Amino acid sequence: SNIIKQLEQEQMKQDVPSFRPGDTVEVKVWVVEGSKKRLQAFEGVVIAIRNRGLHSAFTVRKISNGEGVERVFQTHSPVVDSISVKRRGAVRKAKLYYLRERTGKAARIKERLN
Amino acid sequence: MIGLVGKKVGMTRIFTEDGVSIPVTVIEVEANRVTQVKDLANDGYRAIQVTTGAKKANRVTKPEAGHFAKAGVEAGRGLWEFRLAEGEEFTVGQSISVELFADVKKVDVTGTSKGKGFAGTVKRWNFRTQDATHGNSLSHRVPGSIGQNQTPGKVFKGKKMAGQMGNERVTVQSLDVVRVDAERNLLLVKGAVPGATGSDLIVKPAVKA
Amino acid sequence: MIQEQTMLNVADNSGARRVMCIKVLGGSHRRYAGVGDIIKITIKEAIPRGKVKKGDVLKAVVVRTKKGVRRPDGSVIRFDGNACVLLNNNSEQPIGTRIFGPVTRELRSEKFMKIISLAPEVL
Amino acid sequence: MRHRKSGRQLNRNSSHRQAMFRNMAGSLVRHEIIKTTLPKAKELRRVVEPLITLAKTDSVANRRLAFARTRDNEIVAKLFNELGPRFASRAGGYTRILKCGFRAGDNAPMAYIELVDRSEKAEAA
Amino acid sequence: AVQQNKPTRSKRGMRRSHDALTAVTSLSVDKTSGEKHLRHHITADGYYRGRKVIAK
RNA sequence: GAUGUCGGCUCAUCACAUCCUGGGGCUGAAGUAGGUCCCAAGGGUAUGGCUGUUCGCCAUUUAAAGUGGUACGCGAGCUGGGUUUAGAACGUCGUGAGACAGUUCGGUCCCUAUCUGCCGUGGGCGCUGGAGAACUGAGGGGGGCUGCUCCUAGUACGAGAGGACCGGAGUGGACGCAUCACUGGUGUUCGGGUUGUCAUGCCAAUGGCACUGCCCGGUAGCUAAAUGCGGAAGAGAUAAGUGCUGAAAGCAUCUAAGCACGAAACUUGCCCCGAGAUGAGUUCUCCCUGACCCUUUAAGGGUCCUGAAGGAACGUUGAAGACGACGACGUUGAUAGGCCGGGUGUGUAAGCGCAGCGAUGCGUUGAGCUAACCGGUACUAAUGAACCGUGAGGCUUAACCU
RNA sequence: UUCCUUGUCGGGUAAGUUCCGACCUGCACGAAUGGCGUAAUGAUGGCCAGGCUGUCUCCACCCGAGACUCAGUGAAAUUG
RNA sequence: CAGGUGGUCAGGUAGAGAAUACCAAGGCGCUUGAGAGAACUCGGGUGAAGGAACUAGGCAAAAUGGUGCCGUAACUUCGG
RNA sequence: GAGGACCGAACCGACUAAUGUUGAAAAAUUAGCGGAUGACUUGUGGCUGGGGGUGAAAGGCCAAUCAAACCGGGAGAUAG
Repeated sequence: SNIIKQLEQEQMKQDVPSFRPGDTVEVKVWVVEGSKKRLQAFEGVVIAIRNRGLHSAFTVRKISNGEGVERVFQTHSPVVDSISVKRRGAVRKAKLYYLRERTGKAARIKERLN
Repeated sequence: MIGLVGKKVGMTRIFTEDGVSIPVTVIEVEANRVTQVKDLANDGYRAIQVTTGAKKANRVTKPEAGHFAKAGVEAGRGLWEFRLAEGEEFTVGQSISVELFADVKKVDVTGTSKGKGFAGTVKRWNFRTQDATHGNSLSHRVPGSIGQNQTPGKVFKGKKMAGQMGNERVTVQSLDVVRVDAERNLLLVKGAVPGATGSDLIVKPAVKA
Repeated sequence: MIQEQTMLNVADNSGARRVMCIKVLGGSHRRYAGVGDIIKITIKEAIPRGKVKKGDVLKAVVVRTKKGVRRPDGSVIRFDGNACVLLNNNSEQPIGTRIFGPVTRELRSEKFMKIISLAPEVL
Repeated sequence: MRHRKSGRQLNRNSSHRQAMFRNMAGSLVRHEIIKTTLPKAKELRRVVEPLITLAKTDSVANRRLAFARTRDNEIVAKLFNELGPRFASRAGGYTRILKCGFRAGDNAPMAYIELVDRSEKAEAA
Repeated sequence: AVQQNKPTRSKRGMRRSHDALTAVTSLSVDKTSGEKHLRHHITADGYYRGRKVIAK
C-alpha cells in the first residue's frame, strides 16, 4: 500500500552497489564489543539474493578455517557498513545452492569478464 | 484512559541506528469522532461512542443517519464505545487524534483473528498425532478417546474437539509503542496484532503495567 | 538446534572426534540446544592417545550449528556442520587447549572467555 | 484454508484443466459464442482474454507463444488476423457471460460466453 | 451404530421441518419482450435487459 | 439368547493421605542444608537402555519426576507385543490319545451414529407497533508453572569452612495466544534445465505423455523451527499460625464481648462468551397519522385504498465459510475478471547477425516470460423493477398534564 | 531344554530381562523317536553396525479420490 | 460383478528383452452428473535442524539399482 | 555346454503392509515378494466313493460342504 511503502523508502539505503549471484563481495559489518565498535570484513561468494525493497537480503558463503560458513545479510540494515564487489562471476542460475555440495576445484566460478 | 479505533495496514520493520530490527505493525488511526456521551444519570455508566473512517451516503440507513446527524458528525464505518475513567471529559462532536498516545508506552490491541474455518483437534488444540505406521488403521489425526467408561457415562462439558477456529475477538496485551506519527495518522507498535490486513483494531493503553 | 542422539564434530584438541548428545541440560522437557548451550555427551570416536577416550560421559558447549544463530538485525550465521567443545564434567572448563574453526559471539561470556580467546575467528 | 488463492479446481487434475481450457478457448474463438457451465465460463475469461491481448501485437514471437497456448494454427490465424484488429481499441473485457437456465441432465447452472463485438456484421465470414 | 428404538412419525416430521422448498420470490419482466424470466438470466427466447442477445 | 480380557498409544477427569512451588509450628533449628508435623489441590509434575510388560533396575536430567479413583478410565478411538483356538518343536508327565500360568516359532481386531452426551453452526418463534445500531453484565469459561544469574553482601551467622532471610534487577525452560516483518518449509496455477518418445509437413521452435517424467529455483497464501505477547501487581475475606486488650477464674489467658495480622486455595482484578438473564434489561436513532361494511359487538371479521423504515431475494464477491451464517459491493459503482503501470520470481526468449568443420559460443539482451501481490483503470459482469414487511400500536392503576 | 533366574563372569551400550563368549549348580541334555560339528542355501528366529530416511522429536504445506452443497436414483443392520 | 478362462497372431523408436516408456494398425474414455475446495479418511508429492530418539520389532517409508573395467575377506565340502 | 545352477517377464505361487470388512470381490485390489528346464506348469479325456477315497501329512481335500460329503428314507429319532 501507499502507506507502508512510504515508511520503507525512507529507511532504504541509496548507494547499495549492484551485484549478482556468483560475484565475490567483501561485506564490512559493525562489531560492538562494549565501548568500541570496529569493522569486521566478511568476504565470500554471493549465492542468493532476495529482492524485497527494504526487506532485501543476500547470503554470502565462505570457507573459513576449513569450515564452510554462510551468512545472510539484511542489505538495508545499518549493521552492514559497506559492500564492495571483488570479482564478477559468471553463473547461469539465481541461487547457487549447489555450491554447498562442492569444494576446492569443484566450487570454482568462472569470472564474468564483462 | 480511552482508546482509539484504527485499521491494520500491515507489518514492516524499523531499523534502529544501533543495528536492531524492530518488527512493527502499522495501524492507521484517523480522527475518531465522538458521536454520543453516556453518563450515570441517563445511561447508568460513563462512556463515549466514537466513529471513524468515512462511509458512502447511499449505504447508510435512515436510523444510522439520524444518529450521526444528532451528533453533527459525518457517518463512519461503525461505532465503538469506550468506558470513561474518572476525570475524563468529552463532548459530542469532538474529534480525537492519534497524538493521544504521545506519552503512552504500552498498548493493548484488540481485533478479530483470522478465520481458519472448521479445524481439527491437531490444529485447534495441539493434540498429538497418533502413529503414522505400526498398524494404525484410519486413526492418524483423530482425537482418540473422549471420555471414561460407564462411571461418568458422558462427555464432560468443555471437552476439546474439532470446530470453528479463529474469526473471534482476540486481545494482545502490553505492546511497545515504537512511533506515533500524528501528521500521517500512523501508530507503530512492536510485534504482531490479531486480524488480517485491513481489519479494524481497537487500541487502548495497557491495563497492566 | 541439537537434540539427543545428535552426532557432533569436536572443535578442540581434547582427542575426541565424534560425540553424541545424550541430554540437553537446563530445563525439564527441554528439546534443543543452540550455540552457547551446555549438553551432556558421550564420546563415540577418539584419537588413540588423546586426553579423553571412547565411552566417557562429559559436558560440552555447542559452538557451531547448521541451523545457525540469529542476530538482532535479523541476520543469520549458518555453518556446514555441528560442532562442540568438550568441558570438564564438574568444572565446566574446556578440556583441550586449542580451538579449530570459527565460533560466534554468542559465546562472549565470562564463562566461555577461554574459548573466545582461543578461537581462530569469532563471527 | 483458501485465503487469497485464485483459480478453480473444477474436480480435475492440473493436466486435465489445462487441456480442457485449451480446447474451450479454441472453440470460443472459432464460434465466437459457446454454452458452458457458469463456473467453467468464469474461469475461461482468465484464459482467452490474455490470448486476445497477446494477439494485438503481431510478431513471430507472439504467434509462436500463442501457438504454444492453443496448439491450433487455425485458431492462431483468427486471433492475429481477425480478433487482434477487432479489439485494437478495447482495453480488456473482450468477453461477456450471459447466464441462462440449468442443464436438464444434471441441473448445472449454464451460461453463454461470447465475444463482445459479435454483431450483425459477423455473418460475412 | 443403529437405533435402539423406532423413531416416531412425530420425530420424523420434526426433522423434515427444514426440508421445505423455497419458491422463487418473483420473476423479472423484460423491458422489450415483456416475458418473465429469472433475474440476471436471459429469457426463453434469448432476450436480456431488452436486447436480443442470442438469435435462437 | 456375550458386560471384549493385560500393557502401550491418544485423550483425559476427580480425590488429597502434597512430589514441586506457597504459608506456618517444633527441632538434638548457628548459617547453608535438613528432620517432623499443620494449612494448602492454583498450576506444574522427565527423556532414554532392557523387558509384552504394569513394575523394577540402570543411564542422564529436573523446582519436582506425587499417591490413588475413574468397568485394574479410555478397542462402535488406534494397537495386538502378551494372554487366548487350530500348525510345529523342546523339557517334562503318560503304555497311549494327549497334557503342562513351563518354554519356543507362527497365527483375520467388524460396525454408514437413531437417542443421551459433547464440539461447532444455523432455522423458528418469543421478548407486546415495527425497524437499525450501540451497550449494560446476571451468569459462564479461559488463564494461574517455574529455573538460573546479578545487586543487596562475601554482609547477618560462623572457630573456620562456608554462607542467608527480607527486597530489587536481568535472563531462560515448559506451556498458551496471536502473527508472517524477518529466518525458513511448502508452493502439481510462475520461470528454467534435461532423458525417452509422439505430434505440429520438415528445419528451427513448441506441445502431449512418461509419479508434476525427472530435476533446479520460486510469488501469494498457509505455516514453525520463525518473533511478538502472556502468567502478574493490587484489593477483599480467610486456612494453619502469630497477636493486642481482656474477664469468667484477685492471677494467668489470642476469646467468651472487642481489635489486628496471616498463603499459589476462596471472591475480585486480566482475557473471552454472554439479555432465550422468559427475571427476555438499557440507551440512541428511524418509520407508519386512509376509508368502509358486517356481526353474536370484541384484544371481532371483511372490502377498498395504501406498502413506509427496513428486510429478504438476486447478482459481483471476500484474508468469511462444509452448508447456513458473517462482511464488502451492485452504475450516484473499483465488488470480481480483464486491461495499464509497477513489483516479484526465473535468469540473457524467439528471430536475426557473427565466429566455429561441428556440438556450441558471442552480440542484439538482465532479454523474454511472469499465479494468488501493489497502484490505477468502468472494458465485461453486478438491471428498471418485483417480493416481504403496514396504516400510530391492549388493559388496570399511580404520578403528572388537561 | 534352566524352575530358582534379569544365575555368575566377560564383550558390546552413557545405560542391554534380549544378543555373543564362557563357567557347570544339566529343577528336568545326550548319542539313528540320533549326539556334536558343518561350507552353501532360507519371503526362517534372535542381535549388532553402516547407509537411509516424516518411524519419531513435531508436524507443515501441496496434488488427487471421497467427505460437504445442488439435481437424479435410492439401500442396510436395528426397532415393546 | 476391479475375480477366473486354453490356443493363435506379435508393427515403429529406445531397449538384452514378449520388461518398460511413447506410438502404429485397431479399439476405447470404464452408464450418474454439477459445484465447493472444511475437519477427517484414502492414494500421492515435498520438507528446516536432528537421524531409529519411533516401535513388541526399522512395521512402513526412504535408500540401493545399469554396462564396462579395476578390485574383493573369514571360511570352505575347493564348486563356492 | 552340465545343472531339482544364477538374474529376470509370461506362467505358477502367496511372504509383508495398506485398503476393503452391509466389499468391486462369500478371500480381492495396490505396492513390494518366492519359483521360473523342473520333485515345473497347463489343456482335453479318464480312474479312485463316504468309515471309503486321496493325502511330499495340515485331520488337509473329496462341488463356497469334512474328526466321517451330499440327497432321499427309518423319522413326528430321542431331548429328566
